[PDB]
Amino acid sequence: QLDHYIDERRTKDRTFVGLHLQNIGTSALVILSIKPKDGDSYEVAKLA
Amino acid sequence: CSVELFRKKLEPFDRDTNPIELTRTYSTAKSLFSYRQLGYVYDDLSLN
Amino acid sequence: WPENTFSHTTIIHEEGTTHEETGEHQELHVRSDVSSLTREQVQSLREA
Repeated sequence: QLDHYIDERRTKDRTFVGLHLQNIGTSALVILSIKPKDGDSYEVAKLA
Repeated sequence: CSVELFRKKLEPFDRDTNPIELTRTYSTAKSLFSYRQLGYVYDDLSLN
Repeated sequence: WPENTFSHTTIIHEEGTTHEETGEHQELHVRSDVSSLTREQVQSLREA
């Protein structure tokens, strides 16, 4: 039923941020937030 | 047609007094044209 | 480091596609250890 679970997950409209990755030569971590004009920056997700 | 009526938000489902959270999520009018996210599917699409 | 190295421009919006949740045959029930299962199936079992 994992397939049914993912089907019911994908039934909903979705949005994504895309990233293109370039080597840096170290151990980097990114902190990503959304900035609205009429609000304060709010953290989104975690990545490195 | 009636685009102003559509941009109008539905009531009283908008207010937080509604225990059901799905109505608060979908208080709009445009999204309702698709029932993918509503979660209920009719078994048969025939007519007698 | 300069955050401009990576590209954070494009946004991808994908409409909720179809879903086929009808039909379940040969339900390979898998009886597991009691202590292995987690809270949500615990609660479903309790309600049942």
